Amino acid sequence: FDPALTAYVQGDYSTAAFWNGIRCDSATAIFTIGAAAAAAGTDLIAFVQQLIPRIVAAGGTRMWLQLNTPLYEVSSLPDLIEIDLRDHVYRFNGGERVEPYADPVPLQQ
Amino acid sequence: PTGKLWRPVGTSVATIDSLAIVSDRFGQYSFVNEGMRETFSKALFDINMWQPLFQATKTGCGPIVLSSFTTTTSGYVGATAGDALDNPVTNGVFISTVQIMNLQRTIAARMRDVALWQKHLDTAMTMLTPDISAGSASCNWKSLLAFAKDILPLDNLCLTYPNEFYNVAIHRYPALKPGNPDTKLPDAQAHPLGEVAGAFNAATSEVGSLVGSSSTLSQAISTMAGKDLDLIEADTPLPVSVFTPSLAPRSYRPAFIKPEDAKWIAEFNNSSLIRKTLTYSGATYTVQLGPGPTRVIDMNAMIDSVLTLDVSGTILPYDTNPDLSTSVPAFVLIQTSVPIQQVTTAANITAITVVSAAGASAINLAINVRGQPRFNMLHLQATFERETITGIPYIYGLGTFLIPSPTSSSNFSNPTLMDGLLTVTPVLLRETTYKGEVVDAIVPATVMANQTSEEVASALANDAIVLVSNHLNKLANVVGDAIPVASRTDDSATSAIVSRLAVQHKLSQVGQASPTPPDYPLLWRRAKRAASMFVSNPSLALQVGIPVLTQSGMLSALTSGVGTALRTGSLGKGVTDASEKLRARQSLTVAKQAFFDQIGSLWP
Amino acid sequence: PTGKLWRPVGTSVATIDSLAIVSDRFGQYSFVNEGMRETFSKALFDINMWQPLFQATKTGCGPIVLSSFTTTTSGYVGATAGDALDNPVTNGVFISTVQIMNLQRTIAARMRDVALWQKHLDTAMTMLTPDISAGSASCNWKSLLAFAKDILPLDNLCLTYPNEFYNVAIHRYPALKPGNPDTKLPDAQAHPLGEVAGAFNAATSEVGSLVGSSSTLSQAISTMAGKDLDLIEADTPLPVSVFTPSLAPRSYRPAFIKPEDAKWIAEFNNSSLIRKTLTYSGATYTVQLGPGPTRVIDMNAMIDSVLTLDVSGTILPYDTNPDLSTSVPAFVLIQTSVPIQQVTTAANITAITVVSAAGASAINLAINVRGQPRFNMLHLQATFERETITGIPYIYGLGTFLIPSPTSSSNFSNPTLMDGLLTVTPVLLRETTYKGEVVDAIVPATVMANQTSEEVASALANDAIVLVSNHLNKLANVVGDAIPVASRTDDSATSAIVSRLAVQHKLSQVGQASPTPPDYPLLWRRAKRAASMFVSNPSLALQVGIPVLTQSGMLSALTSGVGTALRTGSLGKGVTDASEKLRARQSLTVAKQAFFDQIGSLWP
Amino acid sequence: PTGKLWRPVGTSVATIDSLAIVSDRFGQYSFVNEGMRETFSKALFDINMWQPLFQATKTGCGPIVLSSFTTTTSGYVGATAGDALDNPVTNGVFISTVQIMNLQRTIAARMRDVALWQKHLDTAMTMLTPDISAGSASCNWKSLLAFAKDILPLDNLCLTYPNEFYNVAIHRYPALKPGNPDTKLPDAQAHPLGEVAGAFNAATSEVGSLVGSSSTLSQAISTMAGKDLDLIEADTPLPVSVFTPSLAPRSYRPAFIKPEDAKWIAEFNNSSLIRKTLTYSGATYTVQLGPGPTRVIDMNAMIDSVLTLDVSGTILPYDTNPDLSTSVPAFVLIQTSVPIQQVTTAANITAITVVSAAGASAINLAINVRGQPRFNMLHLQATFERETITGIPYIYGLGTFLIPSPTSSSNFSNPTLMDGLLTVTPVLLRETTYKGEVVDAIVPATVMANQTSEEVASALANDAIVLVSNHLNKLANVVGDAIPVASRTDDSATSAIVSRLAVQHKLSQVGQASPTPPDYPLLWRRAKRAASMFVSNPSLALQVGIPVLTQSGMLSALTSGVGTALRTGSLGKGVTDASEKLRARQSLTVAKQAFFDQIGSLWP
Amino acid sequence: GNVQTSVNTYNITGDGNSFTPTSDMTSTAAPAIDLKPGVLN
Amino acid sequence: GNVQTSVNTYNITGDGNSFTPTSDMTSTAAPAIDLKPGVLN
Ligand SMILES: *C(=O)CCCCCCCCCCCCC
Ligand SMILES: *C(=O)CCCCCCCCCCCCC
Repeated sequence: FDPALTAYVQGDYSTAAFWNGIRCDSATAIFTIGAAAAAAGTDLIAFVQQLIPRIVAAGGTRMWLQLNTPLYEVSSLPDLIEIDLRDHVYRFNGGERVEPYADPVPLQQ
Repeated sequence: PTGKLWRPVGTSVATIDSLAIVSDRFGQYSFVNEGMRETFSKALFDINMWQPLFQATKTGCGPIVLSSFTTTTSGYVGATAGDALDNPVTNGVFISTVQIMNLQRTIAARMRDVALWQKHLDTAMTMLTPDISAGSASCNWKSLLAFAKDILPLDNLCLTYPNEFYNVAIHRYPALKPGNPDTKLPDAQAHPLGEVAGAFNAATSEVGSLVGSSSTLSQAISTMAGKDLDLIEADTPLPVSVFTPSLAPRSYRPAFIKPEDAKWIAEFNNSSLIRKTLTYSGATYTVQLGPGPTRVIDMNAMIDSVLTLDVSGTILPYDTNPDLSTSVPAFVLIQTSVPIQQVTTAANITAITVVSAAGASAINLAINVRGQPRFNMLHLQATFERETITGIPYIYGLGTFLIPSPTSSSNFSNPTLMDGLLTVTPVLLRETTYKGEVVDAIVPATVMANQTSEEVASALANDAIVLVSNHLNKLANVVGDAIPVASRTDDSATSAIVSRLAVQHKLSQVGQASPTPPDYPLLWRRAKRAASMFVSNPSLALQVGIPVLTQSGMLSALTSGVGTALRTGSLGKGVTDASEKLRARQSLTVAKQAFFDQIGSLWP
Repeated sequence: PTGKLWRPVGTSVATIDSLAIVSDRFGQYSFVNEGMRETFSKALFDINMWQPLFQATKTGCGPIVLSSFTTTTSGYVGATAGDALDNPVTNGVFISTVQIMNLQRTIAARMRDVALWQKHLDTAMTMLTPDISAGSASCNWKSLLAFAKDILPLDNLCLTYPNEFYNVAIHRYPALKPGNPDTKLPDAQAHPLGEVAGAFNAATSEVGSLVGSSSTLSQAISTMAGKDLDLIEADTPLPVSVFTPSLAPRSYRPAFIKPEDAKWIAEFNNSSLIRKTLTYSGATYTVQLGPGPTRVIDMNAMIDSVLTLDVSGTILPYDTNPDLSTSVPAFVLIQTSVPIQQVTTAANITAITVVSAAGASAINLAINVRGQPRFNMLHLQATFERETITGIPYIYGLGTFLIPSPTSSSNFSNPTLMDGLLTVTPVLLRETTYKGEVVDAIVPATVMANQTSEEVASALANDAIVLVSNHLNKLANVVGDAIPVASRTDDSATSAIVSRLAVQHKLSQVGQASPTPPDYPLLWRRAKRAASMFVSNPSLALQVGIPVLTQSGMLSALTSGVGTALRTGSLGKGVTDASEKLRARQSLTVAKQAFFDQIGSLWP
Repeated sequence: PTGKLWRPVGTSVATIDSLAIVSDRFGQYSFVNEGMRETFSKALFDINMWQPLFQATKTGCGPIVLSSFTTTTSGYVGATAGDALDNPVTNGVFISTVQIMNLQRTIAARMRDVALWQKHLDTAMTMLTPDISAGSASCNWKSLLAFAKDILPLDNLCLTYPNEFYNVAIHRYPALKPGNPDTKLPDAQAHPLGEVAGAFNAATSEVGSLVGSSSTLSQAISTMAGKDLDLIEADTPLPVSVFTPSLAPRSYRPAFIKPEDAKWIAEFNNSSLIRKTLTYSGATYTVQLGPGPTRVIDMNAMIDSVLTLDVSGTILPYDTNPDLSTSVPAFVLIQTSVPIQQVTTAANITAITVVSAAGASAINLAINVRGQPRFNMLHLQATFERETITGIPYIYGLGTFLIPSPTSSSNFSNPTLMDGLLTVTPVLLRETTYKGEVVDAIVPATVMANQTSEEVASALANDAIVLVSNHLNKLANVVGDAIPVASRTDDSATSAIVSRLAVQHKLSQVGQASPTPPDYPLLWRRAKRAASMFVSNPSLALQVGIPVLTQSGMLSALTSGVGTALRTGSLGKGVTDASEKLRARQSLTVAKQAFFDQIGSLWP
Repeated sequence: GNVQTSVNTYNITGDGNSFTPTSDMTSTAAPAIDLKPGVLN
Repeated sequence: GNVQTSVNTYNITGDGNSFTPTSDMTSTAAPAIDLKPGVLN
């Protein structure tokens, strides 16, 4: 791929280091943002709390993040996603992967 | 073959004597070997390019074919009958002397012609940076033109011939792609006459730039072999010449330099004062050698130089001790009987010569700068000469005061004007100085870790130390330049050293419990800062007490590494950090594209 | 083709695997491509020239034909079986290893032989400047000879073989034209073996000198691609390595540098004094932090260097406050609890380490230089290391005094020895420093017009500023050198800038009455001094408040102009002022003709 | 031939118009002249070498034959229809544009690939200096290997492919000789792909190193023609441009420089004080022009620069005369009616402009450094401009104090802050300055032996003197470098001068008893130190009163000698002291053999 | 920019021209021609 | 140093190899390839 048009950076964005010298006017964290909160074993709200500000500094005008919050209802799917309420977390295929979530209102504000 | 062509003057049989430079009415035909045609073709090629501007302006005279200055003679072509006999060339292409004259004055006359136009084309071309180094970036032609229609000052030549310069231009800037006549659209590819050269200069994103990284290497290789960086810590007599010491006149501030910190400067450390006298220009003055030790430039161990002691801006307290005023400051030699540092009183000082006094007492040389009267910048100055001090075991140069009448006021003054910035300039390179002696050869390795912190900064202009510093300094710029001694890349330099530390720390572990298996991650890192500390401040490697750097191995080691390291760089050495370097170039082209965007709007 | 020659070891069919380096009893035949014969011929050619001196002195052994070291083998010649398969060469000319040895040691042995004679021929040749650069000028031969018959010292070799050296000479100096045997008159033309080369070096009056102007360009082109002048104001992280910082140890004078003028140096601005204590070598001393603010080197933001604070020639008033004498001056670190600039009294200062004291009190380090006792030049010196200060939020390096007993006398003294010339030397290039922080990459564009007048001169040896200054400095010598930024020629440099000023001043006029149509004669001239002010003092482009130069466009602009500008100079760039330059050369030849006229009379 | 290939678009008959660049779907075929194939072959050759590492790591794609990017077209090949008509080439080898693209990006992509590995091979290779320069020296292979098995850090690539790197290596280091398979013993000779190049770099004992001595010459030749060292003492107007003055901002210390020692600085030598007033920012201050002469920078004869007077570390006695404190120090222009040096009292001073004051009085700018309060390093600074002083016959720049209330205390103070280190930086190169006037051309010969000791060190940044010093300085490094002006070899340089002294001393003997036949042994030696004193301190040749060096002949003479001297060095110039140089290299190889001996034992 | 017509194969104000730098072809004529003594012969 | 066998004509740990510098052949490859405008063409 033409270097000018496509660039590739290794290492996670969850770690503060990675953000040195990476400026893009728009970021998209779809399919990852949920796994990072789980990988970094951190709270979902607290996670994006440190990511959003990095994208601002990274020089970003737009953002798209596939966050997993029950905005419509706290109701879950029997086989697709279980919503453990004791601890804000999901269970895509109950176990196959577990990723913390936020609430529509708290995460919104 | 090469050289002038010869032919059998004795006919037929061509032996090593029946030859003779085939000269004649045109001069002597000298052979034009394959490569030498590359030049004259490359030179003429760069002129033919300007064809459209030669016709436009009725100068020139048609395209210059190199085949108009040569011929097709045949004979034996060498440098001398003997060796020319082994180069029988048939119908070779030779250029006669009188021709070697025109191809010369033509390329010269035409070169002026174009050099001029070529200058106008430029103030207009570069006047819109037609060169980016990452990705592309256009700028709608209409605007561009209608824009330069402005900027370009009324005396260019790109306004008198637009598409007479444009046609010359298209062949030099693969940025301007002319619109094809029968499809009225660009071409994607740009075909400038410098097709290849221009392709091989683009900053290729894989590795910086071949033309760059290539030279930065051959450049370093030049130095490495040239100055003689190799052999930098050689342990054996070396003629000062081997150090090409030039443009080397260092300046100080004595009367401060401790005697042990630099052999070429002894001091009169005596109890009381040593007032002496001397009839200078009739008037009798008294040299003082006041209260303090009064450090004086020793004369032996002083390579016949040009000592020029400047005394300016320095205090001149004629305000208090009136004794000081009236005394003409002057650099004076002092021959003592008993060796200095053993010279107690006046009767000890053989004689005193005023090698250079300052006309007018100390009250005209002054200048008030807020109470504390300073010294109007003036330079006293001897011209010491090795032998003018022959035999004379003890003699010292002293830039003192010459008081016309010593008094009680000047009983704690001590008129040494040495606090001034003295500037010795070795006037006879062949002879160097070391540890106080004058020599003709140094022993490099000896001067390493043998000076002290300041037994270096106090070195005497063109003395071993200053020479074994001017040398490391070259080798320091070869590594600093070519080798990457400034990144975590454990380069060839910091690598040559690591192997020494190992082999060293490894045998120091031999015999006894060997409880410590060599480290390596710690050794690599220790030698990295060692090679790094060197590139940093080349000097250090002379000071006693510097970690790693001052062990006999290193340096002798380093250089010979850095040596082979340059002789293999490849071409794509620029691959180092060629990532951020690339990303920075795209950064610029994005900002330059931003410029073209305005040129594109403002001037629609 | 190139490389060693290979041949089908498996016979007949060559499959790219069958081929093997055809080695043998002579070593391996390596192919001698066309150009590589140019060198060995050009080398041997320069030796054959000395034929008349080899016979005269019975050394040598006949003319060296390059056709004596080669052969006429044939096979496939490449660098590896795979690629050698695509270079079937028949009866090519290869030189076997053992031969590549002689052609080497022969050219070496002979090279010595001639290098010697060639040196004698010279002290005699140049001993009458056989080279003028405008018009001609003779010197009746009789005189000339009868003259050198004198001057030449009795140990030359031009007196033992006159016309054995003369014959060698005639081929190197187209000045000496031998008188033809059968017409007993000169030749007008001069035929020296270097026929062409010597023709193309003459200072052609149309344009300075092709050999000069050509190189001064390729030279600049080297740098432009090399160091990485391109990308000089790139706006994005760049490894310090990309700046090849070497031989970089800058020195100062703190205790003067304002804290805000350079982050790496904070001060104890507190009301009263802060006398602390510390047992150093048994004896208890008191660090003072006297009356004034006492600016101290901060430790954080201090790239593990080699701090060497020199204290010499600086005042040492032990005369008044006797308190000062007896105290050994010493560089000492000071860890404070509360951040400095908030550290009020002694209980605040955690601890104080004497990182390097000076043996012997302040009354042996002195030296009277007219009342005001100075400091005998001595260098205290720590070796600060990034991590030896890990965690420790506050710590400062201070070159103070360590008084053995504080008194009323030292109540307004303030013993900071920082007034001395401190010299920090970054000992670990990889890490730079900016605005007070230690980093591994700079952002060039950030450091432009971001420092103040003195936020530059106060930079810390190998810090962004000092790096973004060492860089501009190269680019400053490429323009200064190649481009004509020093004449009314509105060059490519001052031209790149003019286009920015226009595009800039043009949009600032857009929207609103546009009552001012851009100037241009005024813009050209404003940008001319802008590009000129840059070449002049490269640094300025870092200081906030510099006209033009400090706008983001320029520089990023300039360089990329100067860039393409060098890649087109032509060859006859020397046409610039090649008029007065010419007229000056004729001026010299007229004066040199005047010399030959005396050689011609005195020695008739 | 050269350039793109053309073909008769009109068919058959090819005239100077029936041609046309044969472009097409591939771009334009540009001819690949003999030498240009040497490069692309030499580039590909260096890549093929790494064949064994490309397969090992599945990258690459087979060996790159240059015959895959070219073609065998035929037509006329020139730079323009006109001249291309004289180069009918049949079945020449051209490379199409789109191909000139791959051979480019391939050599670039592959270049990265190898540049990386090639870096690992190195940290391991140079990590045991495989290069000596005198005699041989082995190191039993087992040990060597078993040793690097250690040192080499776990992230190299020489541990993952030992004999996949080894095979690449064997071709770059003629040190590693692989053991032949069918006799299981070395080879004596070493056959690395760089067979010839590596043979011609060895430090040949006859003469240092051909690759070195060769370049150190061509290097000097470049400069000699480039800067324009030739014509160094030309007696006739020369545009400042001809001196390529760049990066040239010199700093001083006025209020010390005598007015006659440097025209650009006059002084108010008047009896009493000249207290004037001026409303600056409302508040009324009094400029002093105190007790002493107060030397001020004159404005005329001041090339529109960037004057930046720094006032730091310099005394500030607000302690005594309280009058001084409260006054904001500030650089101020002073227009006087009657010419200075004739300006007696206040009514004489036309006006006074505060071109740049320092906010905050003299009691915040201070900082106590042992009693004597100094000046916190700060830079006041004007931007003088040629014409802002049009008409105005008398005007002077003065960095004074601006006292808010003159008193009896400041009656002997004289607040000139000029004792500070002022740094003028010419901001407009085109215009120089000489003897007090601003010009556009110098007359070199005029500036020789025309300045005094300090009429040189007091020169004004970018003034004839400083230009006729920057010039000699280049010529000083060409001799210092190439020519051996630092040994008893009566070199070409000291030889050109000797011939002048003779011709000179010889006619001064003509007429009168001629009782003294010229010396010569004494003349050779006198001119040797003359040429030597020059290389030493190039400057001197400007100062009135320097033996030999300052007579009109020399220099004009010297250079033109040194000139031809470089254009003949031969190649084996290194034969100079190539004896001790050799003996020193053997000295190193003996010590390095000593190293291999331990590598050989410790790691058995 | 006034129309010319044949003097040179391209008009400047000609139809569909196009200023457009490409990091790929860095514009360059022939400045570094080697002429030094040893290298020119 | 583990035995390979054919990938490359020489084994590293192979029989009778020999590190042994000779002042005669200064190791390396090809760094100074000329590419500057005038000189490359
Ligand atoms: C007619 O001449 C109008 C002006 C348009 C071109 C004049 C010169 C400016 C553009 C240069 C084109 C050739 C290379 C810069
Ligand atoms: C097996 O790989 C054991 C290690 C022996 C060689 C590893 C690399 C060190 C020697 C390098 C040989 C090739 C050129 C240095």
